[PDB]
Amino acid sequence: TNHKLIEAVTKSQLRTDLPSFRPGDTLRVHVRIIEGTRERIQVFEGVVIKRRGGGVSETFTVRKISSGVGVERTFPLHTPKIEKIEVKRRGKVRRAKLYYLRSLRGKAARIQEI
Amino acid sequence: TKGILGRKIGMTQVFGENGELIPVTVVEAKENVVLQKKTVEVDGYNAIQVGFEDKKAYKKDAKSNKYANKPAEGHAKKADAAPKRFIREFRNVDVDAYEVGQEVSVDTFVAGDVIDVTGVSKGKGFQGAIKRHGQSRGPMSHGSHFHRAPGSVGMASDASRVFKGQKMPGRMGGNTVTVQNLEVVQVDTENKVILVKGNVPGPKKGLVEIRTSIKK
Amino acid sequence: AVPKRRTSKTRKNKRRTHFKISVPGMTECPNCGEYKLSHRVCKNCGSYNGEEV
Amino acid sequence: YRKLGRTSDQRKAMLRDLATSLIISERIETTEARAKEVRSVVEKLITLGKKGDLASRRNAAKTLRNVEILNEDETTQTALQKLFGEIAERYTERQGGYTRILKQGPRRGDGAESVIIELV
Amino acid sequence: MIQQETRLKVADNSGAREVLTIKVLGGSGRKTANIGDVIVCTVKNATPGGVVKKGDVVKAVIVRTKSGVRRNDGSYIKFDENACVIIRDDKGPRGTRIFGPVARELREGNFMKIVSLAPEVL
RNA sequence: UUGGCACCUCGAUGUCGGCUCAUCGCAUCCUGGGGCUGUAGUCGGUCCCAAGGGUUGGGCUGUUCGCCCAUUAAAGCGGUACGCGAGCUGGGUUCAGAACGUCGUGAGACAGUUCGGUCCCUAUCCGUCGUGGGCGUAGGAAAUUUGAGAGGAGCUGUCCUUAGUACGAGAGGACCGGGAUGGACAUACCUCUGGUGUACCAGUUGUCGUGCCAACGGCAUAGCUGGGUAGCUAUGUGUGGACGGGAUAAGUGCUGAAAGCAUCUAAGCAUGAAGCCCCCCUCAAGAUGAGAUUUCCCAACUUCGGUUAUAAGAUCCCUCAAAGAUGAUGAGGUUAAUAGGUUCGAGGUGGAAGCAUGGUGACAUGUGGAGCUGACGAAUACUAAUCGAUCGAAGACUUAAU
Ligand SMILES: [Mg+2]
Ligand SMILES: [Mg+2]
Ligand SMILES: [Mg+2]
Ligand SMILES: [Mg+2]
Ligand SMILES: [Mg+2]
Ligand SMILES: [Mg+2]
Ligand SMILES: [Mg+2]
Ligand SMILES: [Mg+2]
Ligand SMILES: [Mg+2]
Ligand SMILES: [Mg+2]
Ligand SMILES: [Mg+2]
Ligand SMILES: [Mg+2]
Ligand SMILES: [Mg+2]
Ligand SMILES: [Mg+2]
Ligand SMILES: [Mg+2]
Ligand SMILES: [Mg+2]
Ligand SMILES: [Zn+2]
Repeated sequence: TNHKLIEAVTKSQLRTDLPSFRPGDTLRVHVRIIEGTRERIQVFEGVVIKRRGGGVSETFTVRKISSGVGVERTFPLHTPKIEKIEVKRRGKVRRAKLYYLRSLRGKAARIQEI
Repeated sequence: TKGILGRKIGMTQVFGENGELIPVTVVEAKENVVLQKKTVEVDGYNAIQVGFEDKKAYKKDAKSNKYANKPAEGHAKKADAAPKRFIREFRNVDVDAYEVGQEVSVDTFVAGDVIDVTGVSKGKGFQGAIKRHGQSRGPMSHGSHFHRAPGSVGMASDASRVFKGQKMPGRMGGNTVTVQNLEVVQVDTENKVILVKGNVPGPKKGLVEIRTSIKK
Repeated sequence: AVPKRRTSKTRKNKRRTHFKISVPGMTECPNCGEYKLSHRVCKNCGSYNGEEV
Repeated sequence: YRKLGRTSDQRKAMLRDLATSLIISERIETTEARAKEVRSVVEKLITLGKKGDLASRRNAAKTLRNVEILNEDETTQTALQKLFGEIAERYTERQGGYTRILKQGPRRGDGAESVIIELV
Repeated sequence: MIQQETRLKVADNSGAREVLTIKVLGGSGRKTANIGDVIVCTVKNATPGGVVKKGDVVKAVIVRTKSGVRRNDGSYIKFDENACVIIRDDKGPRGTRIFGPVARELREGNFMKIVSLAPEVL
């Protein structure tokens, strides 16, 4: 494990309501925008290109194409800022880090579905 | 004003009340005991001596610092405590609020307390001017034969010497460093740990001293 | 760069103060009684820690 | 891990040679640092032999050298076969610690700390 | 991370297509600018007929960067390109349309008109 | 600075500019404090105090200068062999080649130009930055310490509010005070974002092997390629220059005579700067003035001055890392988790081998988040830290008080 004390003191930070997912899966991440006093949910939908780290430190990255410009959002996997995550599609890929997608566009960047 | 001794466990993070990501250092501060009370009358100044982390009892043919020697065992037994690995004085506390032999629990601090944390920074060994002192390199090309050297060490006939304080290669790190105005994010009395916001000097397992921040 | 002045006999010998070797770290072999290097096999009798090597 | 004054490929090669020689002869004279490195290599090989499965035999084959051992009975076996036969059988009940190092003292030509590393 | 000599796409219809950074504003010795920061720049490429012309020295707000930005919640946003929008002295765009997504940090910068015109604010 | 002189150096004192590293003066560029103003306000002008800190990137040119672009609170002026070539460069310039203009009958020449053109040195001493050993500090030791001294730090923008208020016809637009948030700099640190990651995982080419298939190994930059643990790291994450006290500068005054008035000054009493001394951070008793506190050890023999091996303690040697060039430091040495191994994990990789199934086949699917896995967490004496040895007190005198 990680150091027992670190795990013990960070255990209550961990969320237990997250679905399983893998790089190459398409996610809809419902994110709480708390601008001012008004709070709303903005959905960021894209392919998971990266998952790294462990415990409360774990992060994941999702990539989308917006108005022709690639955008990548990285979240702490356990952030309370995420209302929920939906696994829209399961991808078929051959490696943990899909950095090669950054250089691909259009049909070249499509991920086969499982 | 408060004080305690602990070991640096490592860094992690916690999510704050608004979801802000707070980097934290975990400090394990079990087994703190007030061993001695120093006073202006006896010692010329007021302070509490705190001993941290029980070590093993004296034994005849001890070969490491794991086992207390006879002087240390007598010193701790006078406080009615087990002998301790690290011993430091706190002058910033009110001596009248402590009794010799008393425990100093992590609960002395509360979340939100602003603190100064002192440790010995990580050692780097023998280091050159670029790393040790942050100097600029010479050109890496254009015929240069000056890359990581320290540069001119003086002027000329005036002064025909190098001034004290000249920055030169030498041993780096391993220095006492105080970081001011950190914050106590959390106190876990069951685990005897304090979560301090940010980072503090020293390697993991390093001794750290936490005090109420001097500046206020 | 070269020596600006020769080195006196006195200065040379001061510098050599610490230029020396030490007696090896050696103890009597409990088996054969001859001196051996501590934590090494005894070469006279081939023994170490009460056993033959 | 130590570098032993060699490049990565040379070091890998030397450690395979040393581990195979130790498997064959069951005790070898070498320098202290070399012995301290090869003890780990050899004991991992022993672990593979004790596991005994085909996957473990192939993993071991990655490391051992191709050397023929002539047995007392005029029969021959490879170092890999010796490892997965008699050595593994020998250490079935022992949990680690299949080697020991016995310091001998500096040798003449370069003062290197000569040691013996042997199985068991 | 935008510095002197960095070139950037212009994310608007001002007429400028690509700019070169002349200065990162906001202090002596300031080396790099990121989203929401203003730069002085020169128009290296322009669309025929636009209001802004090649060789104009102008001011622009960075709206997209590859380096991206980190947010107080420990999340990050990064873009595939470096893009900026040419601005007037009152922070309003020189053009009338904005292209491509923009970072929400522009709101805290008070580039409200650019934010409103942006097709997406992330 | 341009010179004058020709006193050191011609058995050599390397010469411009730049780079690296600075350091000092103050005749102050910014920031701080003031007087006067032809100071309404916002801005300014001029003079005084003040050297704590700060005082930018580019275009051209060998350039220094200088002009220009764009910034900034500001883009100070000078000394240090026009600081710094046994620290770097070598573009200019004053060796040999060649050419133009020019001069010369000519050889050649020109503070005219042009293209090209060898920058050596293993640091002895002082000096400086680090790091050990000796002895001293009137017994021998383990820890904790005071702080004589010394070093560090010291900069600043913008915005909000006071207040669209004072002031002003209007335009505009404050002091003082209260908040927020930056630039540059410094420092610690790797949770995050990233870099590296030559004994981690995977893909793949050529060729040679392990007899062949399958599976593997060698070599080709680590063959190449996609990822990547720890550590080391910045461009990443925290923190700092806060709040104050004492005495002052230029100043501003109170009371006050000499000098019936006047007068900040003589006596006396206030006030007053980013500056001085502190506050803050670090080192520090070789501070030979060698300080202090707590605890530990404490006998025999003596030619009775003294000695002795031992005590407390510390080392040799050995296993090591958070430490490290080596010493040193720190974790350990069997009454033991110090390292290796072993077992279980974290993180990484991404679906092993074998077999089965589906395809003519390349392959695909299942078994099965499989297999593997350096440095990170835990456990476990299986291996090695064996047996041993060395060093290390008995406490001088004088006086006073008791
Ligand atoms: Mg440079
Ligand atoms: Mg070079
Ligand atoms: Mg190779
Ligand atoms: Mg001479
Ligand atoms: Mg002056
Ligand atoms: Mg150019
Ligand atoms: Mg000069
Ligand atoms: Mg010189
Ligand atoms: Mg030249
Ligand atoms: Mg010629
Ligand atoms: Mg003629
Ligand atoms: Mg990191
Ligand atoms: Mg990590
Ligand atoms: Mg070959
Ligand atoms: Mg084959
Ligand atoms: Mg060959
Ligand atoms: Zn013997």
